[PDB]
Amino acid sequence: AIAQLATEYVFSDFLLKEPTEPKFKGLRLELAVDKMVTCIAVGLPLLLISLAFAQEISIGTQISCFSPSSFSWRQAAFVDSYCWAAVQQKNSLQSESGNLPLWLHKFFPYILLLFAILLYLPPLFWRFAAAPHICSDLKFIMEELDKVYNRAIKAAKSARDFKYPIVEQYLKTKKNSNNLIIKYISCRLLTLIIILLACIYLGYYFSLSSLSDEFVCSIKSGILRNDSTVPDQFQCKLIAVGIFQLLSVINLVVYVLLAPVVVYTLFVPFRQKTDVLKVYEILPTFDVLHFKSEGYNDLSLYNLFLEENISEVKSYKCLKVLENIKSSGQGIDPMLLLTNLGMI
Amino acid sequence: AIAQLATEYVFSDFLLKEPTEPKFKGLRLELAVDKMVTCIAVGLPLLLISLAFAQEISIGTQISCFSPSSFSWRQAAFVDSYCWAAVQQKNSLQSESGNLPLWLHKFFPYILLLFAILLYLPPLFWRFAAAPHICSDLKFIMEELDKVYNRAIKAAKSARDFKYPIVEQYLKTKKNSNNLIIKYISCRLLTLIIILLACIYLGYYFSLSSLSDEFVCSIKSGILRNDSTVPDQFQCKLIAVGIFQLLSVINLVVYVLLAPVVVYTLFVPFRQKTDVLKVYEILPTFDVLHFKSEGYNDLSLYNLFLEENISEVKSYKCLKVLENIKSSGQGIDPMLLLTNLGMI
Amino acid sequence: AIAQLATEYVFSDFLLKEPTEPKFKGLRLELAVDKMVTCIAVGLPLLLISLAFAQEISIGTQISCFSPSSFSWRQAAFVDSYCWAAVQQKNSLQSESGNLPLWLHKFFPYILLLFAILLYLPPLFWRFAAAPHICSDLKFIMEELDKVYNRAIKAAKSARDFKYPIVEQYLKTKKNSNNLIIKYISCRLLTLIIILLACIYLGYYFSLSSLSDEFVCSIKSGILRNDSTVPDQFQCKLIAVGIFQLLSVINLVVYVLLAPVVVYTLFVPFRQKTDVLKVYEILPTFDVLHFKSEGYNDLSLYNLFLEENISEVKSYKCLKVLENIKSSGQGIDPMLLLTNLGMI
Amino acid sequence: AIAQLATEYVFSDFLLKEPTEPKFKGLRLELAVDKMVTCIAVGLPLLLISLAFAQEISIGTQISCFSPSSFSWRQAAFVDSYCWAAVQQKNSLQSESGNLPLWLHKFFPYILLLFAILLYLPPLFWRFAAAPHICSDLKFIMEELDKVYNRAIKAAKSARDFKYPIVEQYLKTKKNSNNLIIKYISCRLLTLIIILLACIYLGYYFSLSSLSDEFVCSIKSGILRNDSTVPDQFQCKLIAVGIFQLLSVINLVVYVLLAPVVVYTLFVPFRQKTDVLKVYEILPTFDVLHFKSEGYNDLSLYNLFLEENISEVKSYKCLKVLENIKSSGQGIDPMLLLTNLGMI
Ligand SMILES: CC(C)CCC[C@@H](C)[C@H]1CC[C@H]2[C@@H]3CC=C4C[C@@H](O)CC[C@]4(C)[C@H]3CC[C@]12C
Ligand SMILES: CC(C)CCC[C@@H](C)[C@H]1CC[C@H]2[C@@H]3CC=C4C[C@@H](O)CC[C@]4(C)[C@H]3CC[C@]12C
Ligand SMILES: CC(C)CCC[C@@H](C)[C@H]1CC[C@H]2[C@@H]3CC=C4C[C@@H](O)CC[C@]4(C)[C@H]3CC[C@]12C
Ligand SMILES: CC(C)CCC[C@@H](C)[C@H]1CC[C@H]2[C@@H]3CC=C4C[C@@H](O)CC[C@]4(C)[C@H]3CC[C@]12C
Ligand SMILES: CC(C)CCC[C@@H](C)[C@H]1CC[C@H]2[C@@H]3CC=C4C[C@@H](O)CC[C@]4(C)[C@H]3CC[C@]12C
Ligand SMILES: CC(C)CCC[C@@H](C)[C@H]1CC[C@H]2[C@@H]3CC=C4C[C@@H](O)CC[C@]4(C)[C@H]3CC[C@]12C
Ligand SMILES: CC(C)CCC[C@@H](C)[C@H]1CC[C@H]2[C@@H]3CC=C4C[C@@H](O)CC[C@]4(C)[C@H]3CC[C@]12C
Ligand SMILES: CC(C)CCC[C@@H](C)[C@H]1CC[C@H]2[C@@H]3CC=C4C[C@@H](O)CC[C@]4(C)[C@H]3CC[C@]12C
Ligand SMILES: *[C@@H]1O[C@H](CO)[C@@H](O)[C@H](O)[C@H]1NC(C)=O
Ligand SMILES: *[C@@H]1O[C@H](CO)[C@@H](O)[C@H](O)[C@H]1NC(C)=O
Ligand SMILES: *[C@@H]1O[C@H](CO)[C@@H](O)[C@H](O)[C@H]1NC(C)=O
Ligand SMILES: *[C@@H]1O[C@H](CO)[C@@H](O)[C@H](O)[C@H]1NC(C)=O
Repeated sequence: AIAQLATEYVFSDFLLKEPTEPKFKGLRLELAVDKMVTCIAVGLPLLLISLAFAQEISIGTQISCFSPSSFSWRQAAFVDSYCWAAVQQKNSLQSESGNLPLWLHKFFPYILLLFAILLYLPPLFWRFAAAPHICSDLKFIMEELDKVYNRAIKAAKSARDFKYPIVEQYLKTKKNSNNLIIKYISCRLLTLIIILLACIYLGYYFSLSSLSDEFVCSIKSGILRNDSTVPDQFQCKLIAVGIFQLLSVINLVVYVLLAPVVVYTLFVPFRQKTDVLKVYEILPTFDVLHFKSEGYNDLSLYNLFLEENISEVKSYKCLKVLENIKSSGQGIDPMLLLTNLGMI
Repeated sequence: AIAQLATEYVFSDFLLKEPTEPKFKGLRLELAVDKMVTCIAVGLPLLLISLAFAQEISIGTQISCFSPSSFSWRQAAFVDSYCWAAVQQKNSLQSESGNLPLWLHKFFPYILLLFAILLYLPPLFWRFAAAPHICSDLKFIMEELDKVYNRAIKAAKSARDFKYPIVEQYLKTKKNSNNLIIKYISCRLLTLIIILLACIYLGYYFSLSSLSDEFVCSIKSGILRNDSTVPDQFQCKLIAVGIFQLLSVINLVVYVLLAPVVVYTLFVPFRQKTDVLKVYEILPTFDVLHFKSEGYNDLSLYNLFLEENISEVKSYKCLKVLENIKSSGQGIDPMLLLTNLGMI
Repeated sequence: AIAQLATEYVFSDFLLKEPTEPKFKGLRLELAVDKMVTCIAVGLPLLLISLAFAQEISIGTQISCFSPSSFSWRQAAFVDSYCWAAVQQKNSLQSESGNLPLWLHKFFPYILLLFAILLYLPPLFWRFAAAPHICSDLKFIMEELDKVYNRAIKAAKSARDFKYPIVEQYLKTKKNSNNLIIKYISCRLLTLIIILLACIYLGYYFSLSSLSDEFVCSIKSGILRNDSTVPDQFQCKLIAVGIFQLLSVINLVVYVLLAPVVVYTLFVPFRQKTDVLKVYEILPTFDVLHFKSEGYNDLSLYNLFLEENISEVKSYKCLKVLENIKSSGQGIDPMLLLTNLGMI
Repeated sequence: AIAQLATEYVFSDFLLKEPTEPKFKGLRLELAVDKMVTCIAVGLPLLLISLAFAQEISIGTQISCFSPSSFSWRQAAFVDSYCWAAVQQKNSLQSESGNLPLWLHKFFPYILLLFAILLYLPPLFWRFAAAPHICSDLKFIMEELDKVYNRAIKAAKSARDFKYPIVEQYLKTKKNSNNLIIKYISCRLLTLIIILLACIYLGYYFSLSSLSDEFVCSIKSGILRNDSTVPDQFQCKLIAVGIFQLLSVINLVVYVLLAPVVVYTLFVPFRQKTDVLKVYEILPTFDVLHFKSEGYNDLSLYNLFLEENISEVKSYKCLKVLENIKSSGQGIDPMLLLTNLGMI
């Protein structure tokens, strides 16, 4: 039913499932905006496919040819099925709009499924190629941040009663390499191109005259070519073509609204803001150097992933509340850190 | 069946599922009133869609055109399907009420699903954008309250046998920022606007003459335009239009009753009452300062979320019972706190 | 529905399920490229089979013979079923394209299923014959790497405050044996041959005239051979043949794009690059000798499997970050290793 | 659907499920070749049964008798059902090929299911009679091997810083008894005989003229015997007989390819090679005596089961890597064993 389709595709965790494995425990591995874009671009065409053939919106068979009254039920069924299979056969049918509109009307669900698959492909390539590496690197970075926070609080407590910046060096090294950012931009660009092509196709499909679904059909090949009792042609109409056009314009609207989001996603350096690591600069055990901005490198992408999935880090949360309290400046950062006692 | 739909949509945890993740363990992340509003506004139109096409209420096909007796079954089926697809084609049909009523009668389930999706969108935006931040902040606040309660009871026990207000400073800082409250008000306002538009549409749909479902249909395009055996027109009726109007007025009543709730929700400062933190003011380790009221800021929203999901805090429950006992004044707050022995 | 099939076969973990057993905990046991190739080559033909007979794309029965009007419904049904069963019987039918096109049109789903099974066979043979051995060997290798890393860090810590290369000897011994690599190459080659044969078949099927689906059928055997009221022949058409050809060309395109991937897979020594063990050469407890390249031996395959599933090793990750930091050369490898404190 | 059947029967763990009980944790209890043979011989005929009546390959009803035009739909249905039930009644029908072909055409699914059940019977008898005993014995043997390995490594460590061969005596005793091997050979031989009988039946079924499915049917018993309006006979055809023959030849090919595998399985002593226990002979605590070869006794079968499910033993894996390293001979077996430190 329509409501069942809605529950499956919008109100359920459709493509929102976290990786089912212990390797990525709590790691999104995909930005929220990218996940939203993929979920829409994939589950919208599927939802429209399901809707267009819902038991309520669908009168019945997808084509009716209006055989003569003399024709029996199965003769008329032969006519309808023959014309359905003959939309491909150009000789059989003669339609003013041509044969491409008939092809599109017959295979619209296939085309929507193709667009959905093509849009799901780049996210899958990301999740299967560049996701494990970033997951491992980000897990190491979070562990290092937790360890340095613990060491700093232990030092502060000892004072009240190595020291090498490994994480900073690793981030600096990531500043050079750009394979991950190149893959990310390539997959986003392919998604954008697929969306644009889908918009072109949907606009063309919705621009039809709405009468191209009606085509003339001739079961006059073979032994029936010279038969007399059979009329030279029939009036066939492809039902649900109006529904297809409505859903196609809906998908076109959604995709044109979505494309600016993908373009904004492509410009990762601009998105790289609100320095996540700036909060850690007040730790004595952490060097006061952010050095993450203004670069078409994997460093900006790692900064984005950190700003996305750093809320799960207790040390980061503690430092964030310390920073927020520092806005008033009533107290002292080391005193607040010592009082917090948030090792684990 | 009707009962199955009821069990799925009203008697089950439809959209009442808690976040399936360890990050939010026991945190609602959504006020009870907001959750009720979203659940109604989403699962009502879906329930009505399912009901309108239930196997019992539905006689059968959604349109019947009453072809002549001479017409065969599949000729009549062609007529019915053609008219169903031609509700869009204005030239084919001539109805007194126009063609918009026919469009609405055909696509009412789609319109209800659209309203449900549009009403579910703002809650989803909230849960995916502003929910993680408030979850982390509120978890930190609850942990701080538990820790300060434990410290105060330990101090009392030591007396019988830092001290910095970090949580108060954090709340004071939240008094300034307003991004969360702005997002909350924006999503509530969008929900209200969607509800009002849905009410307008449902009132228009229910105000129809009830005879607009009957339209005249002409299969007279193409080779059949000059055919003689076919009548110039047919009498088609869109079945289930009365059911659609009944369910639409039901949804209109529900939404007009719900809109005052959304308006009341918009005025969060008025809702900010029954100070949750007032109970903690009797703790020696906690400063006697509430400072949370009369502000279009995130502080009021945090106060609401606390008053919502603070019952899970054992320290808060203990302080609440101490406060309630203090109404009589027979005993002493520190003595009762020491006797409680409710560290964990 | 079409969307359900898509969810099952592309958006779900179809053939992507990890081995359901404690023996292989986190071990892929199959390279990512090989898994992708198998998943495509298997779940594409199945998806096309499901699509070709979807409730929306399918008009109805797969063959209609257009019995005379005098014929009753069940007489026409007998004609259609007889011709469906007589596509095999060459005498009954006379078609210009022959009888092989009719066989193919009738049994296309069977042929796609056969290709899917034949393509799934070599992966299954691998997973049931050569997977347990490589799993055990690789688990031992990872355990040895973890143990040597722990020993080296313990030695470094002791200095700050046996020694036999068992793993290197085992890898060197693997350099000689080649049964695993021979099995891998044989299964890949069989997969490639099956893909090529499938491409040949699909090209032949798509090269048909598109009118071979229309064949002449004669129910004139037995008592009906000399019957007069029955016409000497009927015009039968195999519906969905156009859909079969469309999906067959789609599968042909996918398989021709996939075959280069399989050919590249066959050349494992070229794939053996980015020495995984090179990072471990900086450990005092590990001998400085890689000795893994330029060989049609199981050593290259083991190197590939290591480069695939070594990210799960904490010691390997730590050594990798040490290597990446060494690019700048600011610090010292032993000092960084001591500071890391990543025993477990 | 066809793809669903494929997923259930070839791509899923059909009859590949490990024993669902804690008694056999990780013990196959069935050789890989035997499991493959059983899985094929059982799930192939079931798959063919499902395929032959798939919603796509099946035109409709399994028999059509071509009643006269004067006959009504339910008169024709009576004719078809009567002939379907009268394939057994020899007097009613007169077919050139006889009545056995009609029996076979009607009950082919039953015959395939019978063959599948008969082939599944011997494996079930094994798993319910001789599997628990071998499971217990093999678990004891693995535990003894682990214990002796632990004792030997402990002795080596003590030197660096009872002694009775219980397992060897148990294996020697198993050398005498042969009940398990006799049961194994009997079940394999019964499986082979069932496969041969199935091949005979399938060859006979596929050797039919392909026109035996067409039989003459006479509804002329009872009050209708002397009725005039009813024709003396009808032309009935059993649909799907061609599909049955195709699938039967497929099953015949599979079974003839499989029978050599079963014959090779029967010769267990030849399969008994690559002495698993030879690796343990280098342990000081283990006597240097294999004494397992060249015997129609349970010892060879136990050797096969060990070679199958010994990879799960850490001590065996360690000894195997020690053996492989000994190929070069660079080091010493006791030194390598001491350095390994693989007690558990
Ligand atoms: C997804 C991508 C590939 C879709 C590409 C656009 C498709 C949907 C449409 C939009 C405009 C279309 C073209 C418009 C006009 C003509 C001229 C005609 O004489 C032949 C077909 C041809 C050349 C059409 C082919 C298909 C076409 C290119
Ligand atoms: C992503 C955005 C830009 C998509 C907007 C849809 C655009 C591309 C659509 C809307 C209307 C469409 C046009 C409608 C009609 C025709 C006439 C036909 O003979 C050739 C294609 C052509 C000229 C179409 C080309 C594509 C088109 C311009
Ligand atoms: C969800 C929102 C967009 C719904 C908006 C209201 C819809 C349901 C209805 C209510 C009143 C309607 C209008 C009433 C009268 C007319 C005048 C007529 O000559 C053209 C249509 C037009 C202009 C209608 C368009 C659709 C309309 C605006
Ligand atoms: C949220 C609350 C206010 C909704 C209450 C429903 C109201 C808005 C409904 C109920 C009856 C409706 C009217 C019924 C009939 C017509 C005549 C038509 O030619 C134009 C629209 C118009 C004038 C409708 C406008 C909307 C309407 C006034
Ligand atoms: C999967 C593998 C086995 C498929 C092999 C190719 C199949 C699909 C096709 C492609 C070309 C075909 C051949 C083309 C021409 C002829 C000549 C004709 O007089 C008899 C059939 C015969 C000999 C065909 C047999 C089937 C054939 C070989
Ligand atoms: C893997 C790649 C190479 C596959 C590409 C498809 C090729 C092999 C296909 C496409 C068109 C096909 C041809 C189409 C028509 C005929 C005529 C027929 O009488 C014999 C087979 C023959 C000659 C086919 C042989 C195979 C063919 C050449
Ligand atoms: C599974 C086992 C039992 C199958 C045994 C073979 C079956 C399928 C077939 C193969 C050959 C067949 C026989 C061939 C010829 C005749 C002679 C005829 O006048 C009576 C039936 C009889 C005697 C057939 C009986 C059934 C038969 C034995
Ligand atoms: C396991 C292997 C050997 C099976 C190979 C199938 C063999 C046994 C099949 C293939 C063709 C079959 C023959 C086909 C036709 C007839 C004629 C009939 O009047 C008696 C049975 C008889 C003589 C069949 C006996 C069995 C048969 C020889
Ligand atoms: C049909 O009859 C015409 C008469 O002109 C003839 O040309 C044609 O070949 C016939 N077709 C068939 C299929 O017999
Ligand atoms: C139908 O016949 C009329 C007669 O006036 C003619 O004008 C019209 O073009 C014909 N239509 C078709 C589709 O042939
Ligand atoms: C049909 O009648 C013809 C007349 O020539 C005869 O040859 C043939 O044998 C008959 N067929 C049957 C099945 O009785
Ligand atoms: C049918 O009529 C015949 C006439 O010869 C007679 O012999 C036979 O008994 C009748 N059968 C029945 C069932 O009445």
